[PDB]
Amino acid sequence: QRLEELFRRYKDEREDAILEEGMERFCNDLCVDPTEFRVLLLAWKFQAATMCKFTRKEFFDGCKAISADSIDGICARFPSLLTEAKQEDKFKDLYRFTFQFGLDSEEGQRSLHREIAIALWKLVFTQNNPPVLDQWLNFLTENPSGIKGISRDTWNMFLNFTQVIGPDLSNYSEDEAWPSLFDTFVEWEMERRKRE
Amino acid sequence: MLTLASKLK
Repeated sequence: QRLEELFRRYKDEREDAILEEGMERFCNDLCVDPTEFRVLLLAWKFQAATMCKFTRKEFFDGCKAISADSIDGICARFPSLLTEAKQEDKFKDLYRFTFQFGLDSEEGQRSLHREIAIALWKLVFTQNNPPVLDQWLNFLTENPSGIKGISRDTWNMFLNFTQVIGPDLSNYSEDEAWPSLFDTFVEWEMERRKRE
Repeated sequence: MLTLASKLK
């Protein structure tokens, strides 16, 4: 019953779901910035994949999954959610979810907007910044080669990339079947080391 | 919720 009352207070007047107005109040009550890492973890746990929305089922299944029926109960889980997201297999799952989440399927697109990709990459790696992440994100904001978005395979293979190479770049082969964007980046990153 | 701010405007 507490869960029903909790849902009802953020729920949309018309739809059977939490939309943006509720989502914002919901994060406010959690005392959490709406764009911060714990909120990504929550969306992950609730299996949302549509930004700024929790359907009735996602909210109920997600609250049940973390054993909370209250604002205070959810907050109490945060530290263990943070811990969970650090385990190797959970992280891979959170990482795959993060692409789908950032993806506007309402249109819908098949690629992430460059800037969402940049924000989500920063967010998802919160607890574990790989050596190559700072420059990779500098490279993308500059966007030397004018890409429109980030596809599912580029997102997918980026994780392995971060594990294979750097800080040295000694394990990078231009000959390897990496998405070509990775090569564009390695060049760009060689140039900036020069100009440095 | 990266798109929340835009969606609220």
